[PDB]
Amino acid sequence: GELKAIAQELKAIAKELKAIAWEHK
Amino acid sequence: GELKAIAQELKAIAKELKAIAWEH
Amino acid sequence: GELKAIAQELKAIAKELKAIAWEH
Amino acid sequence: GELKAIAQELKAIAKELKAIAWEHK
Repeated sequence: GELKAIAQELKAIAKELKAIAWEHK
Repeated sequence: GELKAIAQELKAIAKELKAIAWEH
Repeated sequence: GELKAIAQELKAIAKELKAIAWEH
Repeated sequence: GELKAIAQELKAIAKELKAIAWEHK
């Protein structure tokens, strides 16, 4: 449970970092 | 640039944590 | 702003993973 | 071992995100 939830959270963070990278372009 | 590399690393880490979760 | 909030979250996650590592 | 190494890596990532946040200021 916990490690799968953390894994999903890291993917959510990764998606947001790509959004910020684009905003930064 | 670096933010997209960090994002790719975090996706790779997510994959590894799912594997560890099953072990556990 | 958001990058510093994400950094704080990642430090919190790091703390939790250390706890899980001991369990396992 | 592995989860402690990942934890250290997430702290390393967090430090770099703060560096990028500052560069963005």
